[PDB]
Formats: sequence, C-alpha cells, structure tokens
Amino acid sequence: LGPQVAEGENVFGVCHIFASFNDTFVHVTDLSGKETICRVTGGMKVKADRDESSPYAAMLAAQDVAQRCKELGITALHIKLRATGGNRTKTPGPGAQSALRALARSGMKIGRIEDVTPIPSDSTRRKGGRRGRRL
Amino acid sequence: VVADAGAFLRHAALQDIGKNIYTIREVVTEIRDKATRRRLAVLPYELRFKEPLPEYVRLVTEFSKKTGDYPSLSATDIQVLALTYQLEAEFVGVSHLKQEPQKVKVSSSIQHPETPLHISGFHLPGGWITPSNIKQIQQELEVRVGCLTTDFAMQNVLLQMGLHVLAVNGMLIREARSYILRCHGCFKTTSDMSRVFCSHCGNKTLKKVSVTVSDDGTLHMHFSRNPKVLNPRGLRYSLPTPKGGKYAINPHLTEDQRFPQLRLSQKARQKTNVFAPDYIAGVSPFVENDISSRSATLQVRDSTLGAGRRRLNPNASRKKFVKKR
Amino acid sequence: PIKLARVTKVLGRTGSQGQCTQVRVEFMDDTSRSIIRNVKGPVREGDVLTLLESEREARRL
Amino acid sequence: DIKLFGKWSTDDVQINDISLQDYIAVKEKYAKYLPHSAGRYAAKRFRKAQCPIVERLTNSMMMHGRNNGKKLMTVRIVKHAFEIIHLLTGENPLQVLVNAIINSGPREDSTRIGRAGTVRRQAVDVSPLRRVNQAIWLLCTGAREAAFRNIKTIAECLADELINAAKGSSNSYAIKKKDELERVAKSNR
Amino acid sequence: EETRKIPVPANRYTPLKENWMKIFTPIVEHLGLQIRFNLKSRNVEIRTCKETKDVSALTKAADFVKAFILGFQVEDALALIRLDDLFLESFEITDVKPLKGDHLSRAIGRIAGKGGKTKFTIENVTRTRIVLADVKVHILGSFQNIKMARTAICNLILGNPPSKVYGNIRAVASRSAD
Ligand SMILES: [Zn+2]
Repeated sequence: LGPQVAEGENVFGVCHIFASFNDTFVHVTDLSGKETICRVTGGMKVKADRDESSPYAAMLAAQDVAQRCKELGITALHIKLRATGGNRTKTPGPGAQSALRALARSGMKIGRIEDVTPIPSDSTRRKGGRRGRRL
Repeated sequence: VVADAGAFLRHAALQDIGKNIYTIREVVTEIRDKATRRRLAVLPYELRFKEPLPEYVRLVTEFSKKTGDYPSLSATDIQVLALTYQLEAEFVGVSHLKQEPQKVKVSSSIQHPETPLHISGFHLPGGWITPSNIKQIQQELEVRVGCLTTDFAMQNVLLQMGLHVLAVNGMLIREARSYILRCHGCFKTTSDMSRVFCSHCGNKTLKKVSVTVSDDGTLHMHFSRNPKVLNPRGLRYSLPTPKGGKYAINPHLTEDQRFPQLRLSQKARQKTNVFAPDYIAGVSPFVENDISSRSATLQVRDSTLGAGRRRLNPNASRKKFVKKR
Repeated sequence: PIKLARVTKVLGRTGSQGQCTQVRVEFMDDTSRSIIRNVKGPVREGDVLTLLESEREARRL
Repeated sequence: DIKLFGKWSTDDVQINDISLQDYIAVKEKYAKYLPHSAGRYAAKRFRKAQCPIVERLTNSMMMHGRNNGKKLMTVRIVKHAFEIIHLLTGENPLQVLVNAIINSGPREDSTRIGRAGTVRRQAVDVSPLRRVNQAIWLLCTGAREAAFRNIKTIAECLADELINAAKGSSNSYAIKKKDELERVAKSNR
Repeated sequence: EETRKIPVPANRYTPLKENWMKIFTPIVEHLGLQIRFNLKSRNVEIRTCKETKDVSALTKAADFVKAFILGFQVEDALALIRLDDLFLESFEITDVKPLKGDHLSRAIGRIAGKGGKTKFTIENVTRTRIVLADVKVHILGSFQNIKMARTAICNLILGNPPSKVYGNIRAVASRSAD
C-alpha cells in the first residue's frame, strides 16, 4: 500500500509539530494539508499528565509517526514548527525540538523547516490580569 | 630549509621534505606549549643548530630598516633571516640576491579595509569548507633551501631581498597577501597587526592597509578610498580627571601608562572544554560561574569582553537604565 | 548474563560519606565500551571487576 | 618445594574467578611454610593483597575479643581445620578454600547515597579486594556463630562452614548472608 | 544531501567573524559537514556530504550555530554538539506580565542584578546558560533545569526580590535529587 513511485523520487509530507505548554501534537498531512495521515499526541504514549509535555513523549511520538510513514511509504517530510501563539508564547518549546530531532534520527529526510505560529498583528488581551502569569 | 617557530607551532613535520635543516636555540626553547616540547623529544633528530655571523646580521638589519620593517622585526627573527642568508651564500652563489629593494606603488580602491575578503568560510554571491579542505586552508598556497616562516614580515623581507621561501605546503610560495597597520599622522608602517598605538608618534591612529608582494620582489599596497575610514566623528569627548589607587581604570590614551593590577580569579576565567574524556562525568554541563571572589564584586572583565562597546562614540545616547561599566 | 570488566581510569570519590569511587570501566568482551560506574571499596588503576548487570549506567550528568 | 606446614601442595590450586585471581595470592611465590609471618601489610595502601590468603584467614578469625592476641593458637586451629577438610573431602584444602572465598564474596552492595533522611540506598559495584575481605570475614563470622555453645569444635566449625560455602549449598552463614545481600541489592536499584 | 540555512542579525556579525574558526572546526572535524557563510543572504549554511558519519548530526550543527547566534558562548553550544538532552526555551519578558516602558527596563535589571551577579547565581543553581536579548530571555540546559530557570526568571519579573528567588530556587534544587 502506498504511492506507485520509483525508488529514485521521494514523496513529500507536511509534519505539523505543535508543541503547546501541555503536550505535543504530530500531525502528518499531505502537501495540501487537508487530509491527515497521522497525529501522535504526548498523551497517547505516556500514562501521566505530568509527563505529557516531556521530550520523551515527543520522541516516542516522532518514532511512532515515522513508523506510520514507513508503513505507508512517506520518505521525506517538510516541517511546520508551531507554538501556541496568539496572545500566548510565540516560540516553539523543547518538545518540538525533541520531536524534530527524533524524527530526523529515524532515517527520515528533512525538507523545509518553517516557523508557522499564529503570530497576531495586534493581540487581544492577555490571559492573565495586570498582576501577571506563571507563578 | 631553515625552520622558523611558526612551523613548530603548527606541527609541520616537513623533516622528510628537506635535508638541510637548521634552527636556532631561541626559536625553539621559548615555546610554552606542552605538546611541542612533548613531540620534540619524540621527533627524529636530524635538525642541527647553527649560529649566524655578525657581518651578515648587520647587513640583514641594514636593508631591513630600508624596507621599513625593522621595528616589526625581533632578534631571533634576524637570527633566522641571516642564518638563511649565510646558508644560501655559502652553498649557492651570491649573485642571485639583490639589495636596496624596489619602491612602492600606490593603487587605492573603494573597498573598506573591513571587507571580509580572503576568509575561507565567507562567500559573496561556491566556497564551502569541506573536511577535504580543512587540511587545505592554511594561507595563499602556491628547490634546496627555503624557510618555514609564518609571519608576514619574514616573508616580506626574504622575498624583497630575493630568496625563494615556502610554507607548510611542500611547494614554494609565490605571492604574499596580508594587511599592515599604517599611521595616518606620521606615515610609518608596522607589520605587527596586534598593536593599536604606533611606535613613532604614539597616537591611537594606526589603520589597515592591504599589501601584496609578488615573487619578483615588487610590492604594491592598496589604501581605502572611503570617507568612513578617515572620519573624525567619535574622537573628541570630555575626559575625566585621572584617578589613582588600586581600583581606578584610566581611558587608556598611551601604550605604556601604568594600570593598577585588576586580574580575574582562576574560577572566573575557566572556559568549559567539551571534548575532554571525563567531561561526561560532570554533575553540571558547564563550568560554574564565580560570584564569591572580590573580583566578581568589582565587576572585573576580560580584555576581550566589551569590544563593540568601545567602538561606539562617547558623544551619543545609550539606553536609559544601562551603565557602561 | 554476567560480564567481565577492567579499570581504565579512577575518576574520583562520590557518595554521602565519600565511601564510593566513581571509575571508568573497559569491557573484556573485546568491545571499546568505556562506561562510568560507581564502586565500593579500594580500587586502583588496572583492576578487574564482575558486573551482575551491564545495562544499568551510573550517575552521569 | 614449599609446602603448607610441610604437607600441603600449592601448585595444584586453580582460580575459577578472573576478578579474584590477582588478589588471591597463594599460588607460586606467595606460598609460605607457616601462615604466621609478623610482617607488615597495613603500612601502605594495597599492601595486604600481597599477603598470603591463609595468613588473612588466620588474622581474621582471632578478631573476637578474648582471643585477640593468640596467633600460634590460630594457625593450630587452621591446621586442624585443614586436616579434617582433607579427610572429609579428599581434595586439597587450599582448592576448597579458594572455592569458598570465591563463592562467598558479594558482587553488589547497597549504599546510602543522598542525605541524612533519605534511606533509599543505591546498588553499586564491589571492589575485588573488598570482596576477598568480606568473604574471609563472613567465613570467620560463620565459624564463630557455629561454635558458640556446642560439642562441635571451632576448627571443625570452620571446616564445615568452608565446605558448605564452597559447594554453594544454603547451609553456610556466608552463603545465606551473601544471597540476602544480593537480593536486597537487586531490589534497591 | 540536505542542508539548513540560519540567519544572522547585524549585531551578531562581528562575534561570528571573530569566533569563526572555533565554530567551523568541530563542525567539519567531528561531525563531517560542509559549512559556509552566504554574505548576500547573510546566512550560515550547513550541508551534509558523502563522508558524513551519521544522520541527525546536521541538526546538532544547526542547534550549535543557532545557539551561538542567539548570544550563547561558543563553548556553551559545543555542549549542544556533545550532549543529547539539551534544549532552548526562549520567551519575551512582556509575555507573563504586561509591562510598558521604564518598568520593563527595571525587570531586565533584576534579571541581571548588580554586575550580572543575579543572572550568574541562577546559572549556578539551575546549571543552565541564559542569554538576555533586549526584550527576550533564552535558556539552554536540561528540560527540568530549563523549567526551573524559567520559574526563577518569571518570579523575578513579577516583582519578587532576588533573596526570595535564591531561596526558592535553592529549595527546588534541593528537592530535585541533584
Ligand atoms: Zn604615528
């Protein structure tokens, strides 16, 4: 099962790596992006909410999603790194970096790295008050 | 084949290339590197020590101060130059060498002296750094006697007077591309690129001028025809009164004013080396910072730290809540 | 499975009371696996050890 | 040839364990007529490994208080034990001694790592010299515990404990102590 | 063969030029990668070659050079080359607390403290490296160490004095089984 493409040419997928401040999401799609091939969250691998956003969970997610692409036949992936964005933090965290490193480790060719986070032009009001956020 | 200390610093094992290996005691005994003294007792002993003649060091100095390089030269450097002179005079005929060398020819350009040309990794518009090329990048690499000099002054004087010299590469070199510092008040040139005050009039006025010397013995130097280089923008500013004591730092107007001794502690100047075999056993990935010592409270910094801050003009506006040391 | 060992270099003294020695171990299975372990008692440079399990790695970083 | 008390050979012995081969020094040059030497072995570090292991066994079983100075008595006890080991087993007493010391020595020790208050121990490896020392100490302790209040004799007790430790059965004090120490070392992690 | 390009700002050109050989020597010797600096696009470009030893070394090189460009010292990103579990969390100072003007600047001050000492103090407790861009904070270290440093920094820029910050971060380091 998979595309009828010769061994020379490779097929491309887009791996939405979304590392929020609670877990990670691995949404492998077509180059169009409409239909999903796979998505491995942090919570599907570790049975603990404390370890949900751990780099170990992202590493396991990247390994499992790479196994899923090898079972179908995707050999090279473009990367769209993402953070929570918007009003919240814009920079992707350690989970995205760990997932990208683990996916590059498991024999997978890397195409274009793109930092696509929903950066607002002008934000709405912040989640916290005037006092602050994060302890 | 007269070996200078630059080949010994670079582990240039060209002992099999040549046969007339001649060295000085004071070009090998001053090296503080441990690996060089380690390999010195391991390397095959066919090098031998030879002393120059006072007449020949006198002649070498005589035309070296006509080349305009005599302040840049050192005593053991003159030993090496006149040793090569004596060897090539005693083996080869002396008619090959020419004295009172050629004049300079001036041809300026619009390029800045800080343009990053002839850097290996830098490429304008392909120039790549490959592990096949990491052994190749030494310098501008192009029969019996020669030199293993790495300093530009040695190459300059040896090529102006006319000896074929070589590099860590086995083949003889052809062209010498480098930079020099020229005073723009007294017009005296120094081959030492590290210094910042000129030897003649002592002002903080040395500026970079590029020099290319061909194999014939002809030298041409390029100035920069750019108004930014010779600009009196950040030069006149109000100076503080000179303070004394153990803690006073002075604005450094002369090359030899006595500064108070303000050194760093050993823990403050430890840099983490990562390829040590026992680095992985470290409880922390990094060398711990020093905050306990008195030097930490006095905000003593290294000479390297804060280099672009000095390049800002004092007559400007900084950030409101920042203080410049 | 029990594997033989070798002492390559003694590193230091670890533990609460300074009772353990952190040491580097070379394998006698003809492999170059130099693994840093913790031992109890007197060890010197050139000693030979008996490991009950090898998959465990001691306190690194 | 040098014979232990003039009767016991020292060339027939074979060391099963590679780890204890360099510290069990009884084989060729270290063979002595008497275990008693009165030579220094604790003057500097690692000097007691050079000492013959029969002298180590001698020095380790007079350790208890009321016999803390008697050493000719100790080598007499070792002699009686070696005679009755020969007449029981039939092998050389030094061979079965080496076997008992090898099979009695622990391989992993639990050790307090952390602070005062954290009782969670971590399992660490064991030095071969300390393994030899602990093996001899456990053999001597079993010799004491088997000979407290009985007709059963102390040299005979050391012989019985040595044979039980060498054949690996769960009857020697050293064997059961080593087994419980190994299982708690495995359980700690 | 694939490649990664990373940009450099105008203020980071000179530290790149000075420390160039210390950058490209471990890239080309231990990792076996081709490296150049495109001056027109101002990008450090690293590509794999035929004699690259293994995969994921290109990502190690990219992390090394990007950490150097963000402001970390060359040794602190050589640590990224050697070690495996090292990451980079960075965040804006105005993220946790809405600060405007001079107040914001004072927050930067109490991340540095006098002489930078407070910053260095965190680097002794959390065993991390921290770089302050003009409104941005970058942390390099292990995951729990990065989280510890981030809690310390966010405690600093919510108004808490450095003494409470040192006490809390040392207590957390004590309970961290270090
Ligand atoms: Zn001048």
